Amino acid sequence: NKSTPNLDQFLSSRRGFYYFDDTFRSSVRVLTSGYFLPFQSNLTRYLTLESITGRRIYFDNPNIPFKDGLYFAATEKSNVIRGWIFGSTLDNTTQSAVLFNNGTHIVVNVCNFNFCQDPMLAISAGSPYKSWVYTTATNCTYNRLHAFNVHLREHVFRNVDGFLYVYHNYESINVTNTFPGGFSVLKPILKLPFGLNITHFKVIMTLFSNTTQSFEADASAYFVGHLKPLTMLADFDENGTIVDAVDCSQNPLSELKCT
Amino acid sequence: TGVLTESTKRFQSFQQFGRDISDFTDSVRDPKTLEILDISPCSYGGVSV
Amino acid sequence: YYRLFRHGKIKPYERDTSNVPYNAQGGTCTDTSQLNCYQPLKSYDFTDT
Ligand SMILES: *[C@@H]1O[C@H](CO)[C@@H](O[C@@H]2O[C@H](CO)[C@@H](O[C@@H]3O[C@H](CO)[C@@H](O[C@@H]4O[C@H](CO)[C@@H](O)[C@H](O)[C@@H]4O)[C@H](O)[C@@H]3O)[C@H](O)[C@H]2NC(C)=O)[C@H](O)[C@H]1NC(C)=O
Ligand SMILES: *[C@@H]1O[C@H](CO)[C@@H](O[C@@H]2O[C@H](CO)[C@@H](O)[C@H](O)[C@H]2NC(C)=O)[C@H](O)[C@H]1NC(C)=O
Ligand SMILES: *[C@@H]1O[C@H](CO)[C@@H](O[C@@H]2O[C@H](CO)[C@@H](O)[C@H](O)[C@H]2NC(C)=O)[C@H](O)[C@H]1NC(C)=O
Ligand SMILES: *[C@@H]1O[C@H](CO)[C@@H](O)[C@H](O)[C@H]1NC(C)=O
Ligand SMILES: *[C@@H]1O[C@H](CO)[C@@H](O)[C@H](O)[C@H]1NC(C)=O
Ligand SMILES: *[C@@H]1O[C@H](CO)[C@@H](O)[C@H](O)[C@H]1NC(C)=O
Ligand SMILES: *[C@@H]1O[C@H](CO)[C@@H](O)[C@H](O)[C@H]1NC(C)=O
Ligand SMILES: *[C@@H]1O[C@H](CO)[C@@H](O)[C@H](O)[C@H]1NC(C)=O
Ligand SMILES: *[C@@H]1O[C@H](CO)[C@@H](O)[C@H](O)[C@H]1NC(C)=O
Repeated sequence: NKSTPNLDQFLSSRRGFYYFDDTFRSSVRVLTSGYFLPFQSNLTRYLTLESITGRRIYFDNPNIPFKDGLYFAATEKSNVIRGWIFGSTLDNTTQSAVLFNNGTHIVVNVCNFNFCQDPMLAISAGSPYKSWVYTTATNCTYNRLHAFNVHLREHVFRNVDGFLYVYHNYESINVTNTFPGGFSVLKPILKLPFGLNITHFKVIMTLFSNTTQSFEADASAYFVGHLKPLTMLADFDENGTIVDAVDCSQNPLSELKCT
Repeated sequence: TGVLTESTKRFQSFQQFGRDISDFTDSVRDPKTLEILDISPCSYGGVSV
Repeated sequence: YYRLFRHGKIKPYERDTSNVPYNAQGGTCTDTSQLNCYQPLKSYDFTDT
């Protein structure tokens, strides 16, 4: 009943920079090498849009390979994108993780989940009704709950030495179809000792309705980008805060500024 | 080893010590008081005979 | 129990809690009691003598 996704690609501008170390600095330029999102690279966009003619719903949620990190952006309203699923096969043969944050509170679970076909949360913008994410979970190792109740939301996912790293940022924007442009820095929020082999991830969606037992559609979009091994340069102010950065493999002025 | 004195610096929320470009420690949060201090070489300057 | 047969080598601070038949020749296998099937876990023997 769904429609073939439009795998359109926009330009990533100068986004995707995060904090790579926990040392404290003041007015220092530091050159590093790591796994970062390259400047001005194709960012693949998936959309959730209202049906017009019939069962034309664009309910995008494929399996996107993790590779060596992930950058995930969301432009939406009324909190349609809520949670993430990490795993290897995403079956009940291998342990998997769900990192839901909305709903009652942030629920972080590592179990042997048997997921359904559409990880869709059947709720609305408030006073939620049901929850459709699981079918069975036999052997659970980690269960944590954190007390907590058009925009731009940014996340970065990494997996190093058995630790899952999650970085987050938020901004308020106004746009219709294109992708924004600007500079953002991502602060470290989450670091979890899970120690599992992550090769695939999937998103969780919600279907807003009008006080009815039938649910359908919303207006939103989420963007995916993959990380690559690069070298970059960063700048720090008096009180530690990244003000700008450069990509030392983009254009000759960049290697000049990097040498 | 050195003299400890009162401090007027600002620390970014949780932070235990601060250094400089030469990696010389010059500040500690001195727990049980939480009042930032300053460290200084015992002798610094110059003495001629 | 400790795992005896695996295709690749694990990475630091990473665990695997799987139990699937390991085909010597190739990728997948879903039937034991064969001439080429090998369970991936073997049991220690801590007896008295
Ligand atoms: C994370 O988890 C994924 C699985 O979800 C792991 O991916 C597996 O990776 C292996 C390669 O290391 C891949 O191929 C298997 O191994 C051999 C090819 O490399 C093949 O079997 C072998 O064939 C040889 C030649 O005949 C033979 O000599 C040898 O004895 C063996 O029979 C075959 O292609 C295997 O499938 C798996 O397909 C792949 N599984 C997947 C993708 O589901 C990944 O390695 C894990 N990462 C970490 C860090 O552990
Ligand atoms: C570092 O922090 C200080 C303190 O917040 C900033 O100085 C303040 O700047 C604002 C205006 O942006 C003034 O309203 C405050 O009165 C200032 N306070 C002090 C103590 O100076 C400073 O701009 C920040 N600088 C960096 C490097 O981010
Ligand atoms: C560590 O313990 C010391 C006491 O041994 C605490 O210092 C006292 O703090 C109270 C206020 O909470 C004051 O009324 C006392 O006058 C202090 N006495 C001394 C000896 O300093 C200190 O606050 C404790 N630190 C923490 C973080 O609780
Ligand atoms: C994005 O993809 C198009 C089509 O392959 C390509 O022409 C364009 O150069 C790509 N953008 C980048 C990252 O250069
Ligand atoms: C497609 O139809 C099935 C019927 O069970 C339904 O569960 C699913 O939600 C529909 N597609 C979407 C993405 O809504
Ligand atoms: C495991 O998952 C598969 C696919 O959903 C299912 O066919 C099987 O019955 C499940 N078995 C268990 C252990 O629940
Ligand atoms: C869970 O672990 C127990 C051993 O503690 C094992 O007997 C059981 O089969 C496991 N279940 C699954 C499907 O992980
Ligand atoms: C941009 O702002 C206008 C006016 O507030 C609003 O109607 C529109 O929904 C915003 N962008 C989108 C397409 O969400
Ligand atoms: C109310 O529900 C109807 C479907 O019964 C829908 O077409 C309409 O857009 C909804 N309006 C509101 C107030 O959400």
